[PDB]
Amino acid sequence: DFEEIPEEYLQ
Amino acid sequence: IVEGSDAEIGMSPWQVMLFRKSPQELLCGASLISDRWVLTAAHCLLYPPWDKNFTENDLLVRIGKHSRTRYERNIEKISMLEKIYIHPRYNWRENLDRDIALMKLKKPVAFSDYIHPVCLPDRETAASLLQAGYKGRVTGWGNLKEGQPSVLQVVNLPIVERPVCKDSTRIRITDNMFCAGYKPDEGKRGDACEGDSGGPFVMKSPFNNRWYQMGIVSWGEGCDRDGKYGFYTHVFRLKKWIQKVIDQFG
Amino acid sequence: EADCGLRPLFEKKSLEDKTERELLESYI
Ligand SMILES: N=C(N)c1cccc(C[C@H](NS(=O)(=O)c2cccc(-c3ccc(Cl)cc3Cl)c2)C(=O)N2CCC(CCN)CC2)c1
Ligand SMILES: *[C@@H]1O[C@H](CO)[C@@H](O)[C@H](O)[C@H]1NC(C)=O
Ligand code: NA
Ligand code: NA
Repeated sequence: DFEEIPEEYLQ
Repeated sequence: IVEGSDAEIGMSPWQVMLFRKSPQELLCGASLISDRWVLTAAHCLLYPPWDKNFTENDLLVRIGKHSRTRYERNIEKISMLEKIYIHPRYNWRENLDRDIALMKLKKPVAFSDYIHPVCLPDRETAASLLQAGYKGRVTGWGNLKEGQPSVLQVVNLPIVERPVCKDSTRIRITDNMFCAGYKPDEGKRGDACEGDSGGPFVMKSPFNNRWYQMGIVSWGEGCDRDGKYGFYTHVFRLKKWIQKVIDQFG
Repeated sequence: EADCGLRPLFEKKSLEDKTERELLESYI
């Protein structure tokens, strides 16, 4: 339901 | 938040969202108390009866947000956690006594129109403001009823006399808690709810016009039930632990 | 933490939010 946060924040 | 309303832009620039990485979901509210420290409820991070035990790498904090679900490009900032500190006498076994925790960010967050820290109360400010009848303000992206809001919700609620708090529940109430809400007769209503935990109960000093965080959303029996009241961690009573954590690990 | 509790879009510009007066009025 949440828009994907930038990939840099997952790495 | 139940029976609250849409927050205004920048109305609560210390509001923090605790965000679970996988799966991506809202965990809890929280607050920004400096450029590196975030305050929340201990139970948001540690609750053994439901097998909840989050480590730093499990979570992100999202600061400057207004929309619950949208990635607010150029507005919100997302920070990683360097270290979690839970009150050593946090009592998850019985009544959530000392429901408090600190989170140190890996790097300082930049302040802005939408991101700014709340003050923590001194003794005099607590003594002056924490009185039955005095209203504080609660904010969060939690449930709208006992279903999820598009944007940050806000509600103002009166502090309740300690004996009324005690008499409303079977839970043993400590000096490290206070409760807030309207009485059934009073007409108006409103309460925090699931998902709002860890968020701030704030008051605006009429002495220096600053916002102070007096409480952390801790627990309630249902949400907005007549004759029930939301319970909040008493931040001033735990300030010595907060200072100690920040002094030692700053 | 010395500029705490003063909101950029409100206190800093001396603009009030829609319901803060409700708080002040409770502070008797
Ligand atoms: N209304 C508010 N102001 C209110 C404020 C914050 C949250 C919520 C929703 C929920 N309410 S609940 O009625 O559904 C519920 C359910 C199961 C146990 C308890 C409970 C836990 C500890 C204690 Cl001392 C007392 C109680 Cl009654 C409560 C609740 O209080 N929590 C806290 C513990 C958390 C556990 C960590 N994930 C789950 C969500 C509501
Ligand atoms: C919670 O987390 C730490 C690390 O995961 C762990 O080693 C501790 O025993 C865990 N469980 C608790 C506090 O119940
Ligand atoms: Na009781
Ligand atoms: Na109630």
